[PDB]
Amino acid sequence: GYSDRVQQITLGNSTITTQEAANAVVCYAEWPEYLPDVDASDVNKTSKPDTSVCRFYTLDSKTWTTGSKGWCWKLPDALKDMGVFGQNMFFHSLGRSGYTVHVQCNATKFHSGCLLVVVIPEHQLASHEGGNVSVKYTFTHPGERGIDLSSANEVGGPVKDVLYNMNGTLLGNLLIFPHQFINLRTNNTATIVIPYINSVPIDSMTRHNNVSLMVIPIAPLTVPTGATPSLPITVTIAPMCTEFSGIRSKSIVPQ
Amino acid sequence: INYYKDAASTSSAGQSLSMDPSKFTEPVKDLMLKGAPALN
Amino acid sequence: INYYKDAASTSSAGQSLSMDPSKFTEPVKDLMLKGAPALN
Amino acid sequence: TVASISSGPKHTQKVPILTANETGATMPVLPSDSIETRTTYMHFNGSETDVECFLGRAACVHVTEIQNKDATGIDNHREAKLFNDWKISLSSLVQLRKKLELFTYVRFDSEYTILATASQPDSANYSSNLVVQAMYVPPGAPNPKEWDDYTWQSASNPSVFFKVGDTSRFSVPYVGLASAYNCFYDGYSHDDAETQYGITVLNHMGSMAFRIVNEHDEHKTLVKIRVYHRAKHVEAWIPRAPRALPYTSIGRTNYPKNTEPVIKKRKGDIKSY
Amino acid sequence: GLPTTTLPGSGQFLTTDDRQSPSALPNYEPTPRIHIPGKVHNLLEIIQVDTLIPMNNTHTKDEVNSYLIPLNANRQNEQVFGTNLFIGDGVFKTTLLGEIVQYYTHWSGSLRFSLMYTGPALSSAKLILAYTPPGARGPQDRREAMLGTHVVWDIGLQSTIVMTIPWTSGVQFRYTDPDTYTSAGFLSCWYQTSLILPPETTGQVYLLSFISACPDFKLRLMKDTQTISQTVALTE
Amino acid sequence: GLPTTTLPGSGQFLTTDDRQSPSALPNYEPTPRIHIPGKVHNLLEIIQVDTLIPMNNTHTKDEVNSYLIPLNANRQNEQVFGTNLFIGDGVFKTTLLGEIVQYYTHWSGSLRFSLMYTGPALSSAKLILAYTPPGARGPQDRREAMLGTHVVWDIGLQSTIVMTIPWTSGVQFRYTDPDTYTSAGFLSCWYQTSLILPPETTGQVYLLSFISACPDFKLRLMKDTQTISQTVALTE
Amino acid sequence: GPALSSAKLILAYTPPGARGPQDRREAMLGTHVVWDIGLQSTIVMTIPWTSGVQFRYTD
Ligand SMILES: Cc1cc(CCCCCOc2ccc(C3=NCCO3)cc2)on1
Repeated sequence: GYSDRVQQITLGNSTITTQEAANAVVCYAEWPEYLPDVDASDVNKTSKPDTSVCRFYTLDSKTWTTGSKGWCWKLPDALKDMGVFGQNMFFHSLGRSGYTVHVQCNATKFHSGCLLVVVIPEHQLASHEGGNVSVKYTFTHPGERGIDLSSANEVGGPVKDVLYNMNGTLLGNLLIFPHQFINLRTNNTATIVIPYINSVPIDSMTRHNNVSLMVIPIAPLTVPTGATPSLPITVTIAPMCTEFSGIRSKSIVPQ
Repeated sequence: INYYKDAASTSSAGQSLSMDPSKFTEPVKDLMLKGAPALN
Repeated sequence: INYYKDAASTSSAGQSLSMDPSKFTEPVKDLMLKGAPALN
Repeated sequence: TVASISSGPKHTQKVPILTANETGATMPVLPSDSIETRTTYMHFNGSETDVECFLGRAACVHVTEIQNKDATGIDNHREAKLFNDWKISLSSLVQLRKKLELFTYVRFDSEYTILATASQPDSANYSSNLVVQAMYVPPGAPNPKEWDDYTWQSASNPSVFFKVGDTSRFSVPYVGLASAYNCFYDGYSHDDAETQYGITVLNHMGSMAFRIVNEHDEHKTLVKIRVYHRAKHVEAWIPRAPRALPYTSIGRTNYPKNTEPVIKKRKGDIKSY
Repeated sequence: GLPTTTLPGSGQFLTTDDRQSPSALPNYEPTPRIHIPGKVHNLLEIIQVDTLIPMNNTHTKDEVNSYLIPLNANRQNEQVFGTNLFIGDGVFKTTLLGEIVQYYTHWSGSLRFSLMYTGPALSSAKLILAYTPPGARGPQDRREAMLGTHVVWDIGLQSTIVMTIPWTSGVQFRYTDPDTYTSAGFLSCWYQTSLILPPETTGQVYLLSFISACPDFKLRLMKDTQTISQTVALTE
Repeated sequence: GLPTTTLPGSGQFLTTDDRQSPSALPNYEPTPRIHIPGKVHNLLEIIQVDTLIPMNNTHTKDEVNSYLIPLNANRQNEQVFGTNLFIGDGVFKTTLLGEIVQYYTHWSGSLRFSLMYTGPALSSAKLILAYTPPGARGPQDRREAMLGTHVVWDIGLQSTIVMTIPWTSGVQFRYTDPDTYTSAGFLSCWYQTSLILPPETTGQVYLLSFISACPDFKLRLMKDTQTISQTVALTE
Repeated sequence: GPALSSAKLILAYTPPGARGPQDRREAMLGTHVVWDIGLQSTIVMTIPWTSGVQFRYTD
């Protein structure tokens, strides 16, 4: 009586149940694991807070309306302030982590709409100015708020044009990245497990984000007659196999 | 025959002949069998 | 393959892979053990 | 190898063509799941689509130019193209660039070919064979200032001397600092509020510098350098969506404003053929 | 001294030749490789992942909407969409498949075309997708369409339908750039019965459509893509 | 006559290639080698010998005094010295380590920083040395400093203290010429308790400081040093 | 609720030492279960014994 459909994920002191899942994606078919010695470089023993950092943090909720263009969060940024995960983050020189991402959106059998939930490794954004204008730090570190693709261009911020993925590629091809759809008629959640993907064994958690999670409405939300025209979307994310190394004074970052 | 000492100096590599699209085409956690229902 | 008769005409030598810094880093007459006191 | 097996009528409870794309998988459906097929063999291996093959041919990555002329009274050799350099990079010319950016991280050895041809714009006499010197100047090395500085001694820095009209060729191991080169980097060099964003911060590979060794003749001679790059021993990770809009800058993803629709509009209906 | 003779071609530079060269950095030791998920070995590995087709190409500036094929409730017998199968041009051209095919001169193989339905769960519909092999015109009505490769799709719990365009061909390779002799057919879709919405519901519903290549597929003779060009070298 | 083809690169002179050549002096017999103490095989052998750092760089012309770090009696809580760790520049630059690092482009490894105390034997002191890994600012007070790599040094019979800056890094190589992304941290030193001089004694006492590389160390990609240049050839 | 409705609730247990949470952000950092209302009508949350002292007073 197991269905692909019902699932439970327990991680730390927190549990999620979905009764309307559509399997789960594990990026590149690899599950998060700690850093092996053969791959290690820094000689420091690392710190593995385990259950105090590897639990589920639910970010603040978004509201899908008929005019929504899509939202974008960066990792580990989105979690920069969650509990002890965040403290560890500002206090060590280097850290590394994988995540379980669970995006939630329920409706009824009269609604229609379909969101794309995708994880993009190394999502370098484009400046809407063109040329070689850079995208300032603050703009690519929105924190739990994430970036709202239907917000206005700002100065020093990225471009927010959806048919171009914020980088000069077409929305249609985002499907080459680990992703899952939430089609109100099928699905009510999306779950993706992200292994740590980098060109170095461990890195800085503040100067470099290693994935952007993106939720994009593709088939517009259509509510039943005289229904309220909107649904909330909630994102809950859990660091998994986290390791921190090179402890010290506590980083100070712009803004 | 390599005439040179360093590995960078050798010619192109030879075909992976690796080929396994499943990391890209089927990264699902619970295995899906073709023919069985997608969602049970 | 050497094409030439004299030794000077051969290519560069190949790595010493000798490496022993102690003549420079520890030329002391009575051996010092790390962890034992320097001056007894 | 069979490309298609023989398959006949079906009347089952087992439907391989109904799936749920919401899952993120592309189910491996074949012609024989939905029509009746006959056996056929592949006769093919997929040899020429190997990434080593795809990135393994020489591509032009840079065209520069230097001239041989009397430097007498020139206050800025660099500025007179008495010698010139190049801030090594592989993203400046954009044919090879789109190919590499199909991947996120890439690792390979490089084989460079340098073709140098001469031009004599101002009606001339006898051209004495010019010899070009290409020398690699890595980060933190005395950058050269005149076309005949002590720098050109290049006692510790690899340099090649070849003749204009000829070609020079040599191969450099993978010089990246990390395990792969980042084709993309969503980071900064540090957490400052105004520091540049991108890879440009990451691919600090130093520059390459060219000059003519010859002193000047009575006329002037323009030498134009073309650098070709061939990846050998390629390794590529994490495929990405291909580049759709035009490029504007080395190292940023930025596209031009008021660009044009990249998807061709139908001449007719959705229903049109 | 061993006697030699040099042949025609000596001194040429062929960008496609593969030989040894001296290393400029003798004895240098590259950084160790660490493990990174996601390694690609063949472009054939990636063109099997499906991506969305902007089938609804009828707009005037690129929009998220050209990915949506609309469906109308209560129409009978009528046609949902049509397209030829020049995978290197037109709707296909910006898709990952289209985009890679363009790096090669010839292609052969089967294509997989699937449609995922997004209408309310309490609605229902039966569509017919038809592949018309080279030699006939794009079908003009379902009767015409239904006589070639087709699948009646029944919209249900299982949200997507995967149609295969089996390789139908005299010549074993076709050109990726559209060519007549070498042309591959048409793909059309019609109401089999009709879309029906539940009460309290209204308007258009949309289908999303994807394209990917079967394991069947072959691409050969690499060349340059018409999809990218430039007028001056970029700088930093 | 055997048929050949010459490739691109024929006739080039690459200063780094390694091939055979005819000897100009056929059959000449070199002088026998005799034994000489001191043979060096690797530059890695010598950068492990420690040499003095002109830490006290604050003078205006080079002087023996910039090797001396002064210490003041009776100060509490305060800071003895500070420096970043750009081994290819600044204080490090003229040291043997600094001087060799400059012949290479990349370095990786642990550094050994030691301090030898020279104050009267009847004095006493407790200092804290702190290494701050990349990512934070140079510490501004001991509290800040003590939260990173540190050693409380107790001045005693044993005159020197050896602090190691363990390799703390994401990227496995850093640039020897100072670079941000690639930067290595800061090194600071503060009074832990304070220097105390015996009676009949007065003034400043000094620490000498050395730097050498751990056996850990790697240097790669040789290049030319900014530390030497010239304007005309020398003559006899 | 009617069978054709849907809802997702979070239940949170806050162990001794902090105040009753004032908003979900605060609540979600302690023991919690996201409950998805479905066919299966009930959700069972456990308040695991979190305690220094091994017994508590009932009053
Ligand atoms: C990404 C990415 C990859 C690359 C290429 C890096 C190549 C390493 C440095 O390139 C050279 C170039 C020229 C020489 C040279 N030595 C003597 C003459 O030319 C040496 C290394 O650039 N960006």
